[PDB]
Amino acid sequence: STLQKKIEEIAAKYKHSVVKKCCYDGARVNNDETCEQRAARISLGPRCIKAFTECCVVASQLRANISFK
Repeated sequence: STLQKKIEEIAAKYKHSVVKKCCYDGARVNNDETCEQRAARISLGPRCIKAFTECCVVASQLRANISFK
């Protein structure tokens, strides 16, 4: 367990943490604007932008395809 391995572990935790935040931010309902419009106002990294956009797009499809067995 080198120092390299411990830092790579922390770095991966940071990225996963960022993605998780950006995703659920995009997953929030926003009826006024499209996902592309909302993500255009994000000045953060491309990692955050992709997480935001994908979750925003997917969240919208899930909300429109919700049913009851």
